[PDB]
Amino acid sequence: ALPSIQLPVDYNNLFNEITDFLVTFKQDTLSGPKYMAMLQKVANRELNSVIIDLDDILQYQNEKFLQGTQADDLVSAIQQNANHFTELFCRAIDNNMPLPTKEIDYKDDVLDVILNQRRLRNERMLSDRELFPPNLTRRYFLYFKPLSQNAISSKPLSVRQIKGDFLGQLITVRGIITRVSDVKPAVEVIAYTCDQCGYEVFQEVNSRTFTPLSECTSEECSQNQTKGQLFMSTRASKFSAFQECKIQELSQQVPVGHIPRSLNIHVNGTLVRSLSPGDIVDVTGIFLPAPYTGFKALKAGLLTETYLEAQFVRQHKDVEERVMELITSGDVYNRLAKSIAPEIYGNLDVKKALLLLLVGGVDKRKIRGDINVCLMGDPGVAKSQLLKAICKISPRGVYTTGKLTAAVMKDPVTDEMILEGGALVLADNGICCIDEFDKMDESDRTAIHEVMEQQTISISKAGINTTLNARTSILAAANPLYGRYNPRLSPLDNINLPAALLSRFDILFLMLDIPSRDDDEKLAEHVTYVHMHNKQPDLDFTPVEPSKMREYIAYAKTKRPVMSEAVNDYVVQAYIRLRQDSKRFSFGQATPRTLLGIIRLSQALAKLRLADMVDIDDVEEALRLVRVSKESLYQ
Amino acid sequence: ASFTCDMCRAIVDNVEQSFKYTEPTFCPNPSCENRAFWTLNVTRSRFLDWQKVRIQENANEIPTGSMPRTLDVILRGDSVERAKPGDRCKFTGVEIVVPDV
Amino acid sequence: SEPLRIIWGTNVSIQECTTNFRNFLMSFKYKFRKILDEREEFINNTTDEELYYIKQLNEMRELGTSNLNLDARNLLAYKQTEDLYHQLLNYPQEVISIMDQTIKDCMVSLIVDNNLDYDLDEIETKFYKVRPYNVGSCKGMRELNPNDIDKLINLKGLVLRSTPVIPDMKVAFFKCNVCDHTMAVEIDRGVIQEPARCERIDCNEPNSMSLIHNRCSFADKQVIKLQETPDFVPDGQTPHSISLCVYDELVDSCRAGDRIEVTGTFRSIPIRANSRQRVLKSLYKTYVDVVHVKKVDLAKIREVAAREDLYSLLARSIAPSIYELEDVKKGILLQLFGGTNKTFRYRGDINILLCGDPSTSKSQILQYVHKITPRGVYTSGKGSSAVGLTAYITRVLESGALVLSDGGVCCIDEFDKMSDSTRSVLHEVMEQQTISIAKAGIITTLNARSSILASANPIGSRYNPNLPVTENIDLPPPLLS
DNA sequence: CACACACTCTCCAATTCTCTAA
DNA sequence: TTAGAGAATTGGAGAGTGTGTTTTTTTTTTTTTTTTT
Ligand SMILES: [Zn+2]
Ligand SMILES: [Zn+2]
Ligand SMILES: [Zn+2]
Repeated sequence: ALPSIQLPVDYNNLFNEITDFLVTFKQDTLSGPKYMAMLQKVANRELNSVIIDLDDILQYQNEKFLQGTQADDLVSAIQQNANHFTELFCRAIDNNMPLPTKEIDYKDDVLDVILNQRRLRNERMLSDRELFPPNLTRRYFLYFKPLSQNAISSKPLSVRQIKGDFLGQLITVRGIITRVSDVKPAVEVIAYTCDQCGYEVFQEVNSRTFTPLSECTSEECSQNQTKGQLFMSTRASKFSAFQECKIQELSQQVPVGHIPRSLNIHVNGTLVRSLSPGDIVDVTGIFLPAPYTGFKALKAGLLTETYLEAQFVRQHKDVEERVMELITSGDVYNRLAKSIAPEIYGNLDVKKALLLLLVGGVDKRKIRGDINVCLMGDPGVAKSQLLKAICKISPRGVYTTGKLTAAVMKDPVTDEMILEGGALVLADNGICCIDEFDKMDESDRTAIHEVMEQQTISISKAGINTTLNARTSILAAANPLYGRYNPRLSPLDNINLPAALLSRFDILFLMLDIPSRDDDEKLAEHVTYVHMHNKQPDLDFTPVEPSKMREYIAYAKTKRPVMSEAVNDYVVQAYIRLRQDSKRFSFGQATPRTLLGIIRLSQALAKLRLADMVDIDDVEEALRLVRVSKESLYQ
Repeated sequence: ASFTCDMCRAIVDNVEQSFKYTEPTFCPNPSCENRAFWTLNVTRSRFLDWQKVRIQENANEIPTGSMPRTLDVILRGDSVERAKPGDRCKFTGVEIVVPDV
Repeated sequence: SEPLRIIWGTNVSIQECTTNFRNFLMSFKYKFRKILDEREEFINNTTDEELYYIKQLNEMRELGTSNLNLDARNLLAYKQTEDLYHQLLNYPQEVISIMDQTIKDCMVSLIVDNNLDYDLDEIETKFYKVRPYNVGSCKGMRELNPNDIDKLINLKGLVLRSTPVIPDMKVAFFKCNVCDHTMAVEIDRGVIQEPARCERIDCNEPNSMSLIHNRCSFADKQVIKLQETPDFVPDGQTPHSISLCVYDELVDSCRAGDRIEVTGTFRSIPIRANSRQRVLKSLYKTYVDVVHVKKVDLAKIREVAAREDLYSLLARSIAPSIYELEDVKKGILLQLFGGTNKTFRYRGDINILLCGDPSTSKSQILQYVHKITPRGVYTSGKGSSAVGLTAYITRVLESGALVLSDGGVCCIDEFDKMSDSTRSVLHEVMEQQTISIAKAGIITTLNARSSILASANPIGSRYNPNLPVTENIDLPPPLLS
């Protein structure tokens, strides 16, 4: 029924060690007491959570052992049963917290009034010719931060390594955050007002559910045998921010033939919204059973479900000068292009085109400034790795296979609807990298058109009559039917994209896996090195770092260059000849889309050289990307 | 409704029915302590005819082509089957609140 | 001496709150707002000297309308009332209830003290309301947290949907089973304060008093589900959404898919673990209780209608970027106005097809027409199934691009590559302005009534001029005709 | 199982009824 | 006639008994019909 046992712990000792630690401890070895100074920030309301570094308590115990006084192994208590010590540290803090030194503007808070009226009522009663639960007045959240390696809270666990033997302990868990709740208020202390006796009473909640009070029990209500009625008041309740998250083990950790298991993480208080889905993270936390309550507790039996209370969070992963440190090296255009995907060797004009997606043309009023590029031709050319490199390099980039539109989605996961924003809405004011572009449904394919023509997508279901703004540059790639491209034939013959779509790109670029003894040796020597030496081979130039490349581009974009008179004079002198030669064999004719294209391309080159406007030494290169693309369609 | 008391075999009659089914709270015989255990007399009790018809806002009236809003209409007596699905009708009567019984 | 009235938990006096707000609700010249923000060069005698809320209230009385909008910044503009703005943000439910009644007191004072000749009961019977707005900085729905419970907040979002209207009881109505006596019983925090006994002392029977649902009195509640606006989202994940309860006169303010700005008190409520017990879940359902919602001459005709150049002017100004194509502009213009209609056949709808190489601005014309036209829709030939362009029946009308645009231009592109099952939708629409369906007990006809603007490419390569238009689109003559 | 709600049973004392003397 | 002591009936405390509660519901395969393939 209820026997009792001699455990080698005494919480009266350890409460004395904890209060003795808090008042005494200073990290003066960094050359007043650390936690006293911290508590002053709490008392002045400049701070809302107290982080206790377990690595400090070692230095406390080390100093006390060096003084020859045997501190009572406190870290080995609070790793081994962390939950109870959240109560002891809050008691030790409250007993020691200093009076405020800055003005609070006290009477803006409700509890300062309620508890004062409760104080005065007790004096005016008790003249006669705890006071309330302390959790109600704790304006701060306590968290432990675990040991760094210098011990079980140090070693990060995969989710399957967390056996039932770990329950109650402080642990560290490694994984991806797979999903996250919206933040909701949990109650901690519920305040009620009695209608008749005019007296406040508090219920404290420590479970997934609770039962409300309804009938008054204040001294002056029960003494007057008045059946007072209690009503809940949210204004005087204490809530905490609660957010539930799910963590999954990493693909490296799963043993051969198993499935990636998961834990529920509960994050409470100031630590909330520190987790985002797809983070790889180490969460340290207190591992616990969530006990079923009410009828389910009987039938569920001894089989407790479980969760982790978050305590601290470790993510796994000068600007204004660094752009000059690029510029003052010179030849920025060719070096930035050669620095797109440096692992792919050759194909320079493609890299020199793709760079102009990142930078883009200019919008006007509306008229599109965004640039559309379609890569084309043989498989094994690594177009997917190049699209992937642009997805990592580009600001606001999104990779998405055909293997896409926004739509109403009814009961995803929780039993509620959402208007889901497709990849073309994820790519707002950025690059949409659509790989396997021809493996697409007509309902998505014809929704590419409205992103071109209207800079938007439209919805027409469940009464949702909405348009979503969706300005984005499209990078596309496609692969040929019959396994290899036929040089006897057009792109229109090898690929199912119609000219009414295919001719909407500012650049279409045919790139091919052409066999040739030297070119095949140059490729095969690179591949056979990467099987001997696990890092990339010697580039024989130094590339721009992607972070410094992004930092350049964000600054280069906003300069929005304007026309100079010789540009508009010159561009017609090319365009007319391009029309005249298109008069004279596929579909590659000089549409006005190609005039607009040369404009947007020349704008993207003008941005890269950082000026208010630029001379036609620029424009002549934009014409070369187009001219080389057409010669690449023929060969 | 009309009921007979199983405890004393008395009869209660003209028992008006709200949205819920409703037996008498007290036996009419002053010898009887009963407040429950009633049986319906199906000969003496009287039944209306009734029909629910579900109607919606007209497909030409919906102001922007949004979702059609619906209403549950109750028909009684002679008014039952006087309409058919896909038809357009004008009904007149009271708006009512129906409890979740 | 006086038993002071205090907002619970606050040390705020309701008399001082009232007697300040009255002396703002008159004597506030709009001048003071143009001192608050400055722009003080701009001050104009006619608006700015007028007593702004006096003019607002005299309008309310004469229109017979019960709701006063209030830009909360006015409370900061007026010296006496700066602390009331802070009370309105911090204690909304009480401060709004003081403002609601002060309006009603003012409406009466404005006729009885002013001794003006008007109907008093016409004002005494009204439930007046303030609707405060412009309350503070807007915030992200994702940035809400329990510090904000029972405060005014300002949100922007997209309406996903509305429930049909919900009756919320405001007065219960009770009848004595023994004696036929009856009572109006006040609802309080959602609990019916039921009587123990008949109120007639000549009856006084316990438990015999009973509720009559259709003699109770009700308010209108509606739930709107509101999604987070895409500008605010962190780009790593989906938008959030929040339910909001809209009440009384604000019910059906919004259509589905409206962008709106709302001012409301942020609320939390416990919810039952099981519907037969009072056991409650330890984390509360949250919503906003809204108090305001905001969305997102003939002589000028004569300037145009007298003109010599008129037909060419209108043609050169419906689509001013588009180079030449003058006869295309000239005909599309006639499609915007349309012909004439009659009832007792033919109708004033007009239908236009564009045909030619994909390499030209004709699709941009189809865009300008969608920009200019009243009503109307833009789509394309491959762009949906047939029933997605016409109509369908579901778990109830599905409606497509060929419907809900009476007299409005139905723009369609890619019309040559529309599937033939989907081409075969149009004959009943284009020849009889109408659609017929029968399924699942529904027998029905729908009026389609759209002027179609179609656009088409040549199949494959450049349109050859020798060969005929019927061939070169690959499209059936009885639909082309 | 066990813990709240629904509902009946029983006892006890609190109030009002009725009679008597101050 | 007031007022105070003794007798009867009603209210409700509270003890006792009895009942219901977890809860889900897409997913994945197999089939048979329309039509759009
Ligand atoms: Zn009380
Ligand atoms: Zn009976
Ligand atoms: Zn009565």
